Amino acid sequence: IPTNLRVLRSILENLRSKIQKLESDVSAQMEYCRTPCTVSCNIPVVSGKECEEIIRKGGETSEMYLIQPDSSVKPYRVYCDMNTENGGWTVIQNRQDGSVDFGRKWDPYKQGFGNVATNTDGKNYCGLPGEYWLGNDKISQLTRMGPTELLIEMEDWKGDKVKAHYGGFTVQNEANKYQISVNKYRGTAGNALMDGASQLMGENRTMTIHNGMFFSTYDRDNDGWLTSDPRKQCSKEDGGGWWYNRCHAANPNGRYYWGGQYTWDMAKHGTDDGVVWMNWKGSWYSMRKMSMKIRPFFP
Amino acid sequence: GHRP
Amino acid sequence: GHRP
Amino acid sequence: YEASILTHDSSIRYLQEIYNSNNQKIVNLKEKVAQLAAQCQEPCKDTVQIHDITGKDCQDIANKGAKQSGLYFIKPLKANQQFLVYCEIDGSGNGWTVFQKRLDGSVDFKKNWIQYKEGFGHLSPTGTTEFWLGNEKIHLISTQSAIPYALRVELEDWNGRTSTADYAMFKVGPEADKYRLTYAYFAGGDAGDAFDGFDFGDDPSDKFFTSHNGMQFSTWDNDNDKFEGNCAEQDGSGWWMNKCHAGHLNGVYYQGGTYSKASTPNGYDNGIIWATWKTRWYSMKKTTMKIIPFNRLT
Amino acid sequence: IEKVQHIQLLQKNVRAQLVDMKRLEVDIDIKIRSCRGSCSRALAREVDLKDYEDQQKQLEQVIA
Ligand SMILES: *[C@@H]1O[C@H](CO[C@@H]2O[C@@H](C)[C@@H](O)[C@@H](O)[C@@H]2O)[C@@H](O[C@@H]2O[C@H](CO)[C@@H](O)[C@H](O)[C@H]2NC(C)=O)[C@H](O)[C@H]1NC(C)=O
Ligand SMILES: [Ca+2]
Ligand SMILES: [Ca+2]
Repeated sequence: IPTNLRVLRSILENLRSKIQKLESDVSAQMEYCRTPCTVSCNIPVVSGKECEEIIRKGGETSEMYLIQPDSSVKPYRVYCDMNTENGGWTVIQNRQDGSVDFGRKWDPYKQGFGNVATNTDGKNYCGLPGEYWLGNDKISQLTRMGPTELLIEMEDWKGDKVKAHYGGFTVQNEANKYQISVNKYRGTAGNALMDGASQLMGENRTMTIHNGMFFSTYDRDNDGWLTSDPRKQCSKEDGGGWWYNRCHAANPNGRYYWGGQYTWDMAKHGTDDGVVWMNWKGSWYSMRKMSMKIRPFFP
Repeated sequence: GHRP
Repeated sequence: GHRP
Repeated sequence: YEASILTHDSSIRYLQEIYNSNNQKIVNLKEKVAQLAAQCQEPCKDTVQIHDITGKDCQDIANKGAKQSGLYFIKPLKANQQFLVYCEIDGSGNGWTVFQKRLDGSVDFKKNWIQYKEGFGHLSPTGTTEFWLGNEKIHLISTQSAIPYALRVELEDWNGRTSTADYAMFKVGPEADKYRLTYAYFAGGDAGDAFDGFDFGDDPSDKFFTSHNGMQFSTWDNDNDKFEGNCAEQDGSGWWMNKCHAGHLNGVYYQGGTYSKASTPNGYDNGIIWATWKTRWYSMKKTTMKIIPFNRLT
Repeated sequence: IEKVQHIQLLQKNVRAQLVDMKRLEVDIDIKIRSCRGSCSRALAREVDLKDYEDQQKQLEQVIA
């Protein structure tokens, strides 16, 4: 009868302390943020329209390179993968350690964000990639230069890898809400972009297909979810800028859960908002590594 | 995931 | 250098 | 243990009070978490940055105001696309466009034709990296309409001694003529004229076959030297080979400067040499090849 | 009675405050790590859901 008061009081005090720990941690991080992290990436001599051209010009090592897709836009930095599947892959998206926040507004996702590359343990060039999103405008311009194939790669917290390859990939411009289109799939990860989550059925599965979807950010709703409640937005609940439908089969720009396994009660909104790819691990497993790479498609 |  |  | 009912009320409120107290602290914590996020949005600051001013070449940029040596984008007249280069700018207002650099042996110079054509290595704002700008770029910079160019070679031994070699009317042709090297004359310099050949006293035509003026460019995968064998391949580098060379700045980087006939597999001297200033078996520690309009040179 | 229905309120007030805190713990871990690519360093730490879960069960053992 009384043990009730006993217990409760015990928890409300334990929690009071948990709040103490957290308040400390947040306060400490705020101090470390008075100064920024840094890098020094000396620029490679060789350059080109994109990584494919650069590798055909002799750039055989994976590192940061400067590219100029077109004489209109000023040259910009990007990370080239020159080893995977014969190289020439231009990374446009990369997740690997939760170092960068992906819950950003529309402008940042348009302009691009994150760290393209970091210094290789004691070296003058940045041979390692950081976590980043290239930028919708840039990604759009790259895919509309000519046929483009997309390579999505991932790995779990145990070290297993799978991949989703798309022979055709295009992203329209801002005026077209960065509309996406993909085709000619193949791989071991599961065709989540075209066929939606294979664990769902009929209507349910269909609303998780990304192919053809527009892009959304928590401050710009363009998802395939008609509602009135300003809080029922895919981008808001699954925290990330993506081509959400209603809502997703794949959430590559989701929240980076350490360890991998997570549950509905850990999620800020109770939704599977992690670095997910349902067709392979379901909606409650966040990948340790996830990335997107494009390359000119030579039939 | 989806939103019934 | 030179190839004699 | 087992308090009285009379205690239940005093206690019942004690919990409600810390519960609410907790919800409050949380409202503020969540808020503080928000303020933190606003501070973790920018990427790490890259130390290396490229300057805004651009032009036909470094001298042109210097003329536009630039004052410090760094990375700049240049676009020669005939150039289809613009490209990044390292400009050296002195107090006199001279802007050199550097196309070759050696200083540590961190960059393998045993590359092929395309690599020597497109360039390799890295560009740094501090000018502390090794690289080869690329034959096509060099060709483009050195052959702008009515703009006579000059070339300066800078050497440094492992004892802090530096020497120079200037060549007036420096020029590098198109790929169609295998990026042939030419110049009007040795403009003087305490490093000596290695491009004029060097008598090694091992034959009568030594000098003739170690001269570089008029020589095309050669790489292992593209032989254009005046030798039945393959200089670039034997010496493992890319250079204006004759049969074979008197000045070889793209050779193998030998630590300490001193090396021998044994050091190499074939026996041939394949180091970073410049005969008119040091022995065949002395590879330089630091090397740099830069160009600038001739009118700018004295 | 008076005192009675007061407890049912705190049981649901805590059951919820637990789920909430457990979430803030995860959120904070994530946000703090997202500073590693921006600030000079990220506070090294680790989460312990165990505690949070042991208490959530320790509670249901009272709402019974
Ligand atoms: C499509 O999904 C909805 C949402 O329900 C959730 O997702 C399901 C796939 C399943 O995992 C449920 O347990 C989840 O709660 C399903 O909704 C159905 O709604 C009716 C109406 O109340 C209810 O009777 C059903 O039990 C719900 N689903 C089931 C069978 O559990 C819907 O059924 C799903 N359609 C599919 C793919 O069959
Ligand atoms: Ca909507
Ligand atoms: Ca030959």
